[PDB]
Amino acid sequence: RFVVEKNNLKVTSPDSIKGIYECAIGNFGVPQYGGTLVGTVVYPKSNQKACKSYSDFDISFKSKPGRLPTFVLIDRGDCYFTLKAWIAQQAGAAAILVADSKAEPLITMSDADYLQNITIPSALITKTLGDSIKSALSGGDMVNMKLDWTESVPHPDERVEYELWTNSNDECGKKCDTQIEFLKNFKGAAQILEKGGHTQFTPHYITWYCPEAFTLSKQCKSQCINHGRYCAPDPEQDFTKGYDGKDVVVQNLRQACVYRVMNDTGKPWVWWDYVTDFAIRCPMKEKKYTKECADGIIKSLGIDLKKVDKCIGDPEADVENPVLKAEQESQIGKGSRGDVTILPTLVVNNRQYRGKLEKGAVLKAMCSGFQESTEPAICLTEDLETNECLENNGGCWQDKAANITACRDTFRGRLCECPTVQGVKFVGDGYTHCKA
Amino acid sequence: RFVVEKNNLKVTSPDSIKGIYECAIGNFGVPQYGGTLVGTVVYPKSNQKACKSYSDFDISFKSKPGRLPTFVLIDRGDCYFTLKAWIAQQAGAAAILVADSKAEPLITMSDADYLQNITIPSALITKTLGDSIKSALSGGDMVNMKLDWTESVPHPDERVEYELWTNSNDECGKKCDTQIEFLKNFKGAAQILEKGGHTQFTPHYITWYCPEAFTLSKQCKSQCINHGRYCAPDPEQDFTKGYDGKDVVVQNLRQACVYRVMNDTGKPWVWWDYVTDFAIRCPMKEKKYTKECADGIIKSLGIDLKKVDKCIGDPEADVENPVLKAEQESQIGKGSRGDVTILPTLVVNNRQYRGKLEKGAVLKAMCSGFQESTEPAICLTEDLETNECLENNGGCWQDKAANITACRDTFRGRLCECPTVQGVKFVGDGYTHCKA
Amino acid sequence: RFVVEKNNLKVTSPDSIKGIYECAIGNFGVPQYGGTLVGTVVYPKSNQKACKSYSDFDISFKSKPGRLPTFVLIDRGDCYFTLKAWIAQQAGAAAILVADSKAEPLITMSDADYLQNITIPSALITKTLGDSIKSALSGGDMVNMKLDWTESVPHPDERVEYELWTNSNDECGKKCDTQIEFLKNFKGAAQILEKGGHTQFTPHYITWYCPEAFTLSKQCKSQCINHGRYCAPDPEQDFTKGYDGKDVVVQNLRQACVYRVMNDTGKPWVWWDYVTDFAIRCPMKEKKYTKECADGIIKSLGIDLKKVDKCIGDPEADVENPVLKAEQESQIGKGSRGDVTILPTLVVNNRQYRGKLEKGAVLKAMCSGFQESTEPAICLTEDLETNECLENNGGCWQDKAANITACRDTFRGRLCECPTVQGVKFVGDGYTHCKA
Ligand SMILES: *[C@@H]1O[C@H](CO)[C@@H](O[C@@H]2O[C@H](CO)[C@@H](O[C@@H]3O[C@H](CO)[C@@H](O)[C@H](O[C@H]4O[C@H](CO)[C@@H](O)[C@H](O)[C@@H]4O)[C@@H]3O)[C@H](O)[C@H]2NC(C)=O)[C@H](O)[C@H]1NC(C)=O
Ligand SMILES: *[C@@H]1O[C@H](CO)[C@@H](O[C@@H]2O[C@H](CO)[C@@H](O[C@@H]3O[C@H](CO)[C@@H](O)[C@H](O[C@H]4O[C@H](CO)[C@@H](O)[C@H](O)[C@@H]4O)[C@@H]3O)[C@H](O)[C@H]2NC(C)=O)[C@H](O)[C@H]1NC(C)=O
Ligand SMILES: *[C@@H]1O[C@H](CO)[C@@H](O[C@@H]2O[C@H](CO)[C@@H](O[C@@H]3O[C@H](CO)[C@@H](O)[C@H](O[C@H]4O[C@H](CO)[C@@H](O)[C@H](O)[C@@H]4O)[C@@H]3O)[C@H](O)[C@H]2NC(C)=O)[C@H](O)[C@H]1NC(C)=O
Ligand SMILES: *[C@@H]1O[C@H](CO)[C@@H](O)[C@H](O)[C@H]1NC(C)=O
Ligand SMILES: *[C@@H]1O[C@H](CO)[C@@H](O)[C@H](O)[C@H]1NC(C)=O
Ligand SMILES: *[C@@H]1O[C@H](CO)[C@@H](O)[C@H](O)[C@H]1NC(C)=O
Ligand SMILES: *[C@@H]1O[C@H](CO)[C@@H](O)[C@H](O)[C@H]1NC(C)=O
Ligand SMILES: *[C@@H]1O[C@H](CO)[C@@H](O)[C@H](O)[C@H]1NC(C)=O
Ligand SMILES: *[C@@H]1O[C@H](CO)[C@@H](O)[C@H](O)[C@H]1NC(C)=O
Repeated sequence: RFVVEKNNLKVTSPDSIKGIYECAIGNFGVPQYGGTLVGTVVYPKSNQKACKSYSDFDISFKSKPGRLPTFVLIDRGDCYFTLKAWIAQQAGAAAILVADSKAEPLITMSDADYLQNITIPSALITKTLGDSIKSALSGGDMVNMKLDWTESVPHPDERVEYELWTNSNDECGKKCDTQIEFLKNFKGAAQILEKGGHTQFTPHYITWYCPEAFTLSKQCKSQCINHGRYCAPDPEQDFTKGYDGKDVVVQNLRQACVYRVMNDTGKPWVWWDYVTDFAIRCPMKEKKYTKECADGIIKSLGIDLKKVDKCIGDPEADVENPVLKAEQESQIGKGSRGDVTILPTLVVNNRQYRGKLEKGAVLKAMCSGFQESTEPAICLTEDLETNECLENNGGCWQDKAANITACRDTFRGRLCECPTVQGVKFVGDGYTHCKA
Repeated sequence: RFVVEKNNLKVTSPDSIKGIYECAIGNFGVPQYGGTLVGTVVYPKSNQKACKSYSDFDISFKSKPGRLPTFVLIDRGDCYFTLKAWIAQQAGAAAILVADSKAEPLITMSDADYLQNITIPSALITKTLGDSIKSALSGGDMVNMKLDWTESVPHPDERVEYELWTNSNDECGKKCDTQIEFLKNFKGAAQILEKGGHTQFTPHYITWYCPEAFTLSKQCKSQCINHGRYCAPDPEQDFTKGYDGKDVVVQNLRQACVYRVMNDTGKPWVWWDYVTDFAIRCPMKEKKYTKECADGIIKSLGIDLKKVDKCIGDPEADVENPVLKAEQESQIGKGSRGDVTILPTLVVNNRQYRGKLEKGAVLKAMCSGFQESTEPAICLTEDLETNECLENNGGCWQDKAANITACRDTFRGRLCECPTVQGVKFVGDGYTHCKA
Repeated sequence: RFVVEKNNLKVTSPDSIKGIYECAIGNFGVPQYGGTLVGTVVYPKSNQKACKSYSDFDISFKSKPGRLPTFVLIDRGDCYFTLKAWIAQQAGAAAILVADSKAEPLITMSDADYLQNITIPSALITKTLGDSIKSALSGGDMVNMKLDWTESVPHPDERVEYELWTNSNDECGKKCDTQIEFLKNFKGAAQILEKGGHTQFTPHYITWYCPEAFTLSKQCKSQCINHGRYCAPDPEQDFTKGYDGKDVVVQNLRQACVYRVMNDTGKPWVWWDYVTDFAIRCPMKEKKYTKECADGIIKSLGIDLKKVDKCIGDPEADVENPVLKAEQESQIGKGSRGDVTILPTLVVNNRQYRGKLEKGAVLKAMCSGFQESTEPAICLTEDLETNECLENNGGCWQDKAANITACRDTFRGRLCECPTVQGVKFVGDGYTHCKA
């Protein structure tokens, strides 16, 4: 239960042992915010194991004004680490320093008890560093130290998982427009949530297969790919002028593949910047609902296109697409979640969501899974901007000769709107170009 | 308990019965957000009434990957509708389709029970449409359908009612200024609240009558109208230079009448745009506290002036004004509310309000009447703008030759401030004109 | 339990007793928001002491439409004031008027009981004014009055106290930058909190003393002042190029002294404007981390410099600094708070704070000490701007010949950024000058 950090521990005196040394800071007993604790150390005579209370041996630390905090050197073993910190904190100790009797610097080894009151930092030091202090304290030399935990303490091992089911269609009416306005408004929140490790978002899509009585029929050719293995209704429903379901299944699988690629590289928030820019740059009315326009966004955001077209695979082949198969399989009820039948469905913590699609409504439902003192900044009724403008200018237009870019980070996420220079509203096509 | 919607139901196959048909979607079991559910239908052999559990007859629906959802055709009668949906949802059904044995398409007919877990959509179809499916399922033809509830589910039948008591005076000190800053700041919130059906606001005003010992005295002539039937103190209290109480009673009755007219047409939020623009365009210091200036706002906002001057009636006649009589009557304690004596008094859900006049304080008090999963967007710590700019340009100045208007929708509501074009701050009188 | 206010009470009739008179409005029974209550008075025959229920003597006040509210004249004594208001409110009275039988106008004299339902205003009037009404009611003359409590009811006697421990160093890494971004972001919230009397903030700083074995050593000369009585580690830790701990102890003591001076004059929020402008105008990289640059901020904000340099005293003398002694003493555990060892430590209501340093996180922790219906505007999820721009232009640059200033009040507090005029972004050194 100790995370190893090298630059955290530093010794100021004695000068013979001065320097930076590695230590394994504890997960509990330290504050979330980063900081610094400077103090001296004391090695007790009795109860060096800290397995019993220090009041029995009449050992107190008695912090006084102007005095350096009293770090305690504890011999590892005979009792749990959390109990050692509790005994020292009762005596008034500022922090504990456990020296493992084992020589391995990497070894780092419970039940929910009354340990939340522990507020003193804990650390595990190498046996070499521990015995170096024991010798300095026996010679009459003070050992003054500095401890910089510094880490904001992410603790994102168990967070909130939300899965959204959407469609890339934009002409089906107000239902499709409500989702786009939601994705554009929720992008800024979801990005900072995933960047802070507070959320794990997985976008999902819905496809069906051609029935056996309709196999090779004309309706199965217009709405389905991979020989009728993955389907979707026609957007316009006119068919003669509509884009047909195939183009929808392709762009859905493309957006799913953009997530499959970015999730492996460690940037799933890029999926949000892709689907929002997809609705802005590649519409169906302008006939820009093509693969060429979609690949332009993939290139503008630095997304790897080879990994995407490989994830997509053959659009027309009797083989099965692994992502669309995993998506149709993801629709089946996996325990308490139940089956996913509705098209705009959101599932938070493996239980579905029926409230309104408002951003604040979705947020208020997600902040219920978080515990107190761990709620993110966004959850605590605080509004913040994104930070995508700093890399590749967010994939927005830019003129370095004038220190002027089309990128702008907002609460809705990065937006590549043409900038206004000297009062002149530049009119251009967002990132592709901008001109007065 | 079913709302009738025509375009919601559509049949894709068989082609002999394809088309859009009317259906009565259920109030419960459907999500608030709008969406689409595409699936096929199944007519059970036993328990067609859905009055008993399907596990007794060993009937399950067994949803599988890639399979269309399983709509169920239930014969109406012998049990309640909510119990039919509960039995099907246990078997894994996606939605139920009740076919009324009665031939009337309009007939649509409990106690609070464990029905909140019902999350499958419910619908009532005509007996013609129901028997058309029974014949298609007996011939061996699949019936694939699409159901678009789509409605955001307003459910505004029982909402929050708040009544505010104000005065149009603007020179009585800081007390009158605190109300105007409140009305200007709360306008944007109250408008979106009433537009979404979440609130019913009624503005109220306070008037007294001349005592019998003071009848026809000079003080009763300055402060009272309708031969001393409705009164108000002098604003300035100097009388010689003050506007006298009569002008206050007239403008109060005028603002009340603006609400009486707009409430009948279905736009009570216009009262907010009127009283805020009244404090901006018709002040007492500029001597614009006249009927002419007030009628200009009535014309700018498209308010019907005939219905207002009829509601006002004769300002000086021994007859009684019905609105001011209903207002003086509205002051009397009608149950738990008690009498309304304080001038800036707010009553929410027929119980008064003592907290501070801050917008967030008034909001937090109103969001207590709303239930969870039904709180409006404004209540859920989300800040949004209004939408009055789209009609008549909100009654603000506009130059179509430059695509430039003086209207601006904000969180405080529509505001007719002069726009800034090309860096040049146009200086003008708001809506009346604007010029660089 | 009555606050004396002169202009609150005014009499309209009879004309022989008309005028403004002093009265002692009650702390309870009145609303927080300011307003006005106009009504007539009634002196009961029996139970003039209001010590028994009015239903026994069959005395009711019976408010009717158009009728003036019924103020009650109660003789002081024989029972508590709160019980008198409760008896009158049951009879339907609008407000009570207690006339002290004692002739002193200043005398104004419990356990938590069921008195929260009391919503009628209460007031204590002089015996002269009380007997003047008794004579007017015996002669058959109506006494019409007006009562303007008006006060927002601050009640800031017992509020939230938060103490923050910071350091003026800006090159120690990200730990020092996290604090500055926090102080810049929290400045706007903390200022409005202290201005409304809702918070008492005391900034604190951490210093140590030179050990006896290190007295007069070179390391004690670089990090410590007053002959090694107050210390701090070197910022850069290089010493050869670092500013040395002495400069840090001096600027910390200077910032503490700026608070010690401003707290006595009644403007502790100026400390926030000082430390934020200190990080903007006097950095260490530009070598502006000098006393001269720091005194410029003291002069720009109108802070009294004599009281600051006196609080600082002799930077190098064997005497002890009273503020730094009170600061080192403030570090010791004073009850439930415990010792303060961590450098960025915040203590709210004498109990420490472990959550993240986010503004919303700190706010949510502070709003827990406030009771309901008394939470400030900032606490109730409402965002507001400051009001420092109105005095000395917030100590920002200004050009009166163009109505253009560099001051701007925001949610982060006053900021002296160069203004943009006619689209031209003026580039200057904030307040010191600004030019296109
Ligand atoms: C996006 O990429 C992330 C990369 O982190 C990925 O998250 C990872 O998912 C895997 C698979 O779900 C998680 O591994 C699971 O972790 C726990 C803890 O051990 C176990 O419950 C799981 O065991 C399963 O797999 C075992 C295989 O040995 C089986 O024996 C067992 O029966 C279970 O089936 C499983 O190991 C992993 O913890 C996360 N990691 C993080 C950091 O979240 C995510 O799934 C990717 N998403 C998509 C949509 O591709
Ligand atoms: C602004 O206009 C709206 C228009 O909707 C208006 O709201 C309506 O007010 C009326 C009158 O208060 C409401 O009707 C009431 O509804 C319930 C349900 O039936 C009943 O409690 C009431 O019965 C009363 O009236 C009966 C007359 O037959 C009496 O027999 C009975 O004893 C009661 O006195 C009454 O019918 C109506 O429901 C609302 N409608 C909506 C949609 O809110 C509002 O009052 C107008 N406001 C102003 C200030 O003019
Ligand atoms: C900033 O200036 C403000 C000015 O208001 C100042 O707040 C005041 O602090 C003093 C000292 O802490 C408070 O006085 C205390 O009040 C209560 C109520 O009576 C008592 O608990 C305290 O008694 C102490 O002092 C007595 C001296 O006679 C002793 O007999 C007793 O044992 C206690 O030690 C004490 O009187 C005062 O109430 C506040 N006032 C306000 C309005 O807050 C604040 O301390 C200054 N801060 C700094 C950092 O300089
Ligand atoms: C310990 O933390 C718990 C949290 O449940 C709290 O109730 C308790 O008062 C704390 N006790 C001490 C001594 O800090
Ligand atoms: C361009 O703008 C960036 C972003 O602030 C800034 O760091 C950089 O110095 C600027 N370059 C110029 C003004 O030449
Ligand atoms: C049904 O809803 C209630 C709401 O009170 C909830 O407590 C319960 O867990 C739900 N049960 C199921 C099976 O969904
Ligand atoms: C005027 O502005 C409106 C509002 O955006 C826009 O719809 C319209 O096309 C504009 N007309 C022009 C630029 O001629
Ligand atoms: C009095 O106030 C209390 C607050 O605890 C409330 O519960 C109660 O209903 C109120 N009673 C009346 C009669 O207003
Ligand atoms: C300067 O600006 C102030 C702040 O609004 C204003 O009160 C004043 O009238 C202005 N003076 C001018 C425009 O001469």
